Amino acid sequence: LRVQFKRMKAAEWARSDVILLESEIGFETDTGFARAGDGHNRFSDLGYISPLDYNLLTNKPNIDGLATKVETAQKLQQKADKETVYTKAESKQELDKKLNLKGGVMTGQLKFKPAATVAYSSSTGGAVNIDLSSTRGAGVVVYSDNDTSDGPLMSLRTGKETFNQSALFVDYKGTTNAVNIAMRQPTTPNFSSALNITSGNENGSAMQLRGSEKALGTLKITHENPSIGADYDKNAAALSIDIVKKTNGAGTAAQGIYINSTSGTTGKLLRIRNLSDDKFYVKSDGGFYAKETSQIDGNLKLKDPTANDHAATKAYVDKAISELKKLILKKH
Amino acid sequence: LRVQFKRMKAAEWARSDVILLESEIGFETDTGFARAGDGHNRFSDLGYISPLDYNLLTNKPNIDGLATKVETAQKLQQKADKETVYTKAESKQELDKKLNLKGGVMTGQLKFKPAATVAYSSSTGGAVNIDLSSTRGAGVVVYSDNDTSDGPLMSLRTGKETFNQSALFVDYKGTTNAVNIAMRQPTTPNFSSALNITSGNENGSAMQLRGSEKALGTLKITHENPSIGADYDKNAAALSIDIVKKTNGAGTAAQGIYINSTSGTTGKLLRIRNLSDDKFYVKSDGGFYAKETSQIDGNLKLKDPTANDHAATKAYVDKAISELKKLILKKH
Amino acid sequence: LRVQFKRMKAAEWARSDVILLESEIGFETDTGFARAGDGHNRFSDLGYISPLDYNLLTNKPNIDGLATKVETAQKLQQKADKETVYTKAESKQELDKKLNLKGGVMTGQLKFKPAATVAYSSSTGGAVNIDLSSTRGAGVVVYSDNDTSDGPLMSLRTGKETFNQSALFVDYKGTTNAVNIAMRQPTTPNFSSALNITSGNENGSAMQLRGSEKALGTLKITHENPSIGADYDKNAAALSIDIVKKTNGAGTAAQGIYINSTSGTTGKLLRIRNLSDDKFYVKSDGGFYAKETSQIDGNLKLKDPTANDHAATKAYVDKAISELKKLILKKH
Repeated sequence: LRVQFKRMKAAEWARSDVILLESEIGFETDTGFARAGDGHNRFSDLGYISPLDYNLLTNKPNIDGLATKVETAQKLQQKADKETVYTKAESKQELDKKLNLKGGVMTGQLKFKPAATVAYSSSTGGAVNIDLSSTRGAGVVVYSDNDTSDGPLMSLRTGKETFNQSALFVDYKGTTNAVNIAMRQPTTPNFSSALNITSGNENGSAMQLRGSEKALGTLKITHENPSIGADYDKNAAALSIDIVKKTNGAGTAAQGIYINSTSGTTGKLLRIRNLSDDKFYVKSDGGFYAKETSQIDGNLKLKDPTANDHAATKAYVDKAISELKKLILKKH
Repeated sequence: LRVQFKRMKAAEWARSDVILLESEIGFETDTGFARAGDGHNRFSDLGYISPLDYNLLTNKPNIDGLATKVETAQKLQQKADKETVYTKAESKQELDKKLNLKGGVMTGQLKFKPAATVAYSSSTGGAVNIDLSSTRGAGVVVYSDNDTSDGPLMSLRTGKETFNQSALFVDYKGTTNAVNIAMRQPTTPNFSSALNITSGNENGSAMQLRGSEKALGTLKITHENPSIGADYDKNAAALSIDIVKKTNGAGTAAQGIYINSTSGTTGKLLRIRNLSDDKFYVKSDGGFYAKETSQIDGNLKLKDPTANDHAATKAYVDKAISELKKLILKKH
Repeated sequence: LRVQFKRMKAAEWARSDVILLESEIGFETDTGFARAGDGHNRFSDLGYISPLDYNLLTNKPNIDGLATKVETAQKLQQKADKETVYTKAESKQELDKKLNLKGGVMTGQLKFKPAATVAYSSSTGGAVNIDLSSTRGAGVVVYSDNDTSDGPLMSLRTGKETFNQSALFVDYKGTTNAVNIAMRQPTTPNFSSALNITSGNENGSAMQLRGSEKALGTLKITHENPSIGADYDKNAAALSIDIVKKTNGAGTAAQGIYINSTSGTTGKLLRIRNLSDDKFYVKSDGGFYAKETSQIDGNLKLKDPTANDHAATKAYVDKAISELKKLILKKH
């Protein structure tokens, strides 16, 4: 027996009315595939003589080891897109433009414009607040070795005439000078001062000074010859006063020096010395002393003399000449 | 020949003791599948007449093109979770609250509390250090056009009586004024000064001033009539001094003006002029000059005269009256 | 019929020259697989009697639901690597070292070194610019309750003799003092001042002061006894002047006090009072007044008397003695 089977092209089977017997093999000549009958279905409705089931295969791949599009997408969704995020380097880039609290160098203007909680009072107020209580450095060090400039090192301005606080307040406790101004010896000379003050306020002194020294001056001024030449500073003075009219004014009645004791002093009110030797003075009682010959381009009104060293008045000379003239008239 | 094969349900085969001959086909009526004998194994242990091997299939999918769960997880693990990272926008958000070194506007308090390396000495110390050596702007510009306030523009306080540095130090080289205070003409008048100083320190002058002017005053004061009215400032003065007791004190012996030359001057110690014409002065020798008639509500003690323009003493008048009285007594 | 088929090992078939008839089954004894002839091809070139096509399988897996290596890689490439990005925490870390514009505490030096656009002029210049126009706090509050230190609270230095701006400029409008210095009562005494100024500038006054007070002093000084003891301050003075030579200098000709009216004043040029009672004064015309007995350790040159209270000259006494001597010589 060399057995052959009912056979024809797949597509020919497809429209054959032939019913294969149960288990009778039919062969598709162009595919080489077989099918067996079930006694009823036409060929195209039988299945193949052998399994076509993925789950009956051998050497299946590891399908469950594989990532699903869904699962992957869920996981990718938790990750940050490059686009929406700064790189470490772009981060340093930006942070390096920012001032460390630990310190740094400004190259531009630091403006302050306080919104103001209360902005406090005392040693916890101020837009800039510096406490050096645990340290040995300066607070604010401003300097310039530039040749010329358009602005000062520090400027304090108040705009409104009602302004009811100081521009600069110094409350000092310590052992050296509260405020110290050195204007050291020019090479190229200035026609100006270490401290210069102008006030146009007619109801207050330009400068007020109170002290309570045991044995010193409230203000001590010293002039020092700038030269070794004995008489070079001959037009200088420790204190110079001028008394002037207003521009286009009619003149002035202001006094030069006014000295008073509102509570009364027993001290010399004006005392003038050279080489620490009294030369002239006004005693607390307004009497005066002078050490050398003096001159008045005028007369002197004074009281009649009683002591021998008293200056004689004209009245006194005249009466003594007149007494002598009478007494001597003993032509009788 | 229409061939049929030993056949029965799969499950019936499953417990059949029938051994198919080698290559003899047996058919599973309910699955339509065939198996061939090997001459020994029962049906359930033969395999199907045709291959069930994934690797013999055609039109396999691209299994190796597919991502494995493991591989994907490795790669996802290198990526940043959204949660642990700032967005660009949240990054700008935070950086915009930080001060650019290039400049910016503070709206709150900048406190300093130095930890202090040494905090230096000179022009590289200070919590705030400003160098304007290459520029034409001011250093610290503080101003206020507010109507009233609770605090000054600048405040310097030192708390401890041992404190051995200044509150403000000015070391000036230049061609204009080191320190300049303008208190310009009030519309609403203040009863106060451009500069006001009080000291309760009994062992030091409230203010000390040294200069070495060739032809100027160490301190120059000018009073200017505030009015065009010739005599409006009649109670004003360039310099006003008061000398007072302590509250509930017994009084005072302080002098008004004290002038000395510790090294001896040949200059006039006090010189008083009007319209630049000497009117009164005390010479270096304590002698005085006065230009007009003067008055003493008292006597004057002086030396006997020798020149004709010398004031006569009482001694001198008396002796001349007495000499005349003797001489004339030639009643003999 | 129990049918058996031409059969032999796969590998034996592989090199058999046997041509199976069309649809004649041949069996591979070691694999259990069948093939059917096509009437021409050798065994090894027939295919199996049943389909080996992935696309004809049942229970296929969801291959298209699976992620491809390519697709996954594309998506991973848009995500940020952990390595190239800061964590939220590392971000806070860095930002917390930066100064909030809203405020913060510096612990190190803030240097300024302006690059300078123009650095302005007026109330919009300065490396540090503070405007308190809408607020009630101080601007710059510098203080120290430390015991001793190496640096002052504030320091202003200018290096170049050409420097053509001030160290400190105060432009004040308001109702209290522009600048106020309090050096309150020491427990441990300093040998120093509230304000101390030295200038070595021979061409400008160390301090200049101008005011225009209606009824006050341009400078008002008050000395206050520091003790209740009437005469404790007996060596004190409101104003103390010294006039000194240069070290190794030949001496000095500087004046003590110089008073002038460049425009001419009708006021008393020097006026000295005690308990507000005139005691001594120099009138605008250089004449003087004194209230008590005075002394000159010398002579007084003055004009011949004309009134009775005028001091007599020697000339005048002498002429009256001489007139009496003549007149009385009527021995004829």
